[PDB]
Amino acid sequence: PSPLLVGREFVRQYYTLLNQAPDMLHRFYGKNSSYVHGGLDSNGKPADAVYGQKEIHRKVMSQNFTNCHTKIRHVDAHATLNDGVVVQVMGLLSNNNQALRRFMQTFVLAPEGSVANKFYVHNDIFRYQDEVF
Amino acid sequence: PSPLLVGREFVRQYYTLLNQAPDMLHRFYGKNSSYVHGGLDSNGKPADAVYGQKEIHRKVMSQNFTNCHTKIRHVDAHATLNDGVVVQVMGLLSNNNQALRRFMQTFVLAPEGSVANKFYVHNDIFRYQDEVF
Amino acid sequence: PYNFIQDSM
Repeated sequence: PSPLLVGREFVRQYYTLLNQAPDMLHRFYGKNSSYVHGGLDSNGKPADAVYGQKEIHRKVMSQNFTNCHTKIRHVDAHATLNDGVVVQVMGLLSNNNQALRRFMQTFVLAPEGSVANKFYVHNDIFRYQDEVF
Repeated sequence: PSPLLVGREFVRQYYTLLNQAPDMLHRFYGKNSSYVHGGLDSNGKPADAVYGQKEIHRKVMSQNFTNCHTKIRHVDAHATLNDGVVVQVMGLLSNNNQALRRFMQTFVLAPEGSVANKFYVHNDIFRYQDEVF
Repeated sequence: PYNFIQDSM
């Protein structure tokens, strides 16, 4: 119920599920959710963002997370508008057993509205440091 | 309006102001506003956020921002809960002609309610990479 | 347009 507890709990679930069953990450998202990792839509075209569960799942599959390892170095999680929780993660992530790379990831979690203390991911924005500097 | 343009224009304004008048940075915030600009404890763990315009001001002045020069290398911005805008930012900061340092930042801009196109910073999360990684 | 500034306190 506390925003930091909500945030830490979600970050633990998220990066672990990205390891064990990336095909289940879609459960975090809803019709209004934006997912922003910035390459191409599953069907081939560029996209600022991917919207809703159906296309977010497709995009997650197309990233082809396999033996994905994460190490989290810090989490910031604060109460934001409309009982949402804004969450900034800083960590290292490797995919396909390649070298680790530093990343930031911003989340906005929102009350899901039908089960108490249940949140969905309204926003998910990911960014490797290396592609920027 | 357009979340992209709102966030792009706010970032320009924030870093202009951080340079020209850091004693007025606190005007972007309200009673519920969360702020951190890096730093760490006596235990070496990252510093806690403070809340509200008054404490945000006491904290901005302890940073002693002078000639604060910033290079912004990434800005993204997206519609979030209640026609709010979440902004992710990476770039480089030198205060007082000291080290050029990398940072990862998230903002949440929330509509103030009174007029079209009037927002306040509900959350400001800044961390330097050298303190966290 | 775009106002981001608030009254003092």
